[PDB]
Amino acid sequence: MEFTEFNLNELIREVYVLFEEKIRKMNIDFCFETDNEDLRVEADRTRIKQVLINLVQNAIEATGENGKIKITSEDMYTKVRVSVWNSGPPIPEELKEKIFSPFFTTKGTGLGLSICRKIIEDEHGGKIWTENRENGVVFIFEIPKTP
Repeated sequence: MEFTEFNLNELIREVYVLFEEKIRKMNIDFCFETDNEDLRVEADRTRIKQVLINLVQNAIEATGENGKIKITSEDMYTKVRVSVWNSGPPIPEELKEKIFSPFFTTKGTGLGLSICRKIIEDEHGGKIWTENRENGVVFIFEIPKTP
């Protein structure tokens, strides 16, 4: 694929801008925090953008009107971490892994998470997971700072 080194936080801002009207519309309380303004990562920018768009879209759909979304990005030395949290329904415990299967659907293509897992784990050698937190759900991914 096509790896470059870029400021991950500029990418997150780009994705926020794409969804700003929708977030505003829905009176969603959106927060983005980082612990390093220039959060440099070597990655396929287009592919990481796709992951972010998917996670943000899912967060907006799940949280609903007057909902809450928080994105955090963190520089951890040999890796960077992005967490996307929304208030909303929890992932059932029995579905914690299954929601990442390409065969997971809802009523109908799935939540995009199988391709997010492919991008994060297969394409970038990272990790992606979910936890139920604070009356909602976080999706977390980590990618190594360099392949």
